[PDB]
Amino acid sequence: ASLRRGYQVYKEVCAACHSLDRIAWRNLVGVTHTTDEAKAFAEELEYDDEPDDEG
Amino acid sequence: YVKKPSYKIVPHFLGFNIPTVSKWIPIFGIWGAAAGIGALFLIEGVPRTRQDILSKIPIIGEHWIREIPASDNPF
Repeated sequence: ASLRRGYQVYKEVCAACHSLDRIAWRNLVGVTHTTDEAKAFAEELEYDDEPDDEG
Repeated sequence: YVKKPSYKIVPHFLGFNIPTVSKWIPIFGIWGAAAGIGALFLIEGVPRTRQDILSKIPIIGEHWIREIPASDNPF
């Protein structure tokens, strides 16, 4: 429960200046969040895809 | 009066004969059990072993029927 609250502090305060590059969304699942909560966090962001058909 | 000793040669091969080997048959059996139990124990972690063998054993078999809740599974 403290881990979950600490995630929220990271997300709302520290993440403005600090990365957490070694953690994937799947890492939170079954630790701090459910599969669905973590998918929701991931789906709100945009990541680089593979180039389209015109490259 | 006895003219000759009374005996036969039993069939043998590489110094084994049937009377001797027959005494060891049960021992091979137990060693086979030991090897079976040992082998099965070694692969008890393998999911297929659980699915196909261990979970089917009556009463005991529920030890190996364990589901991760969908909420806790990233994959």
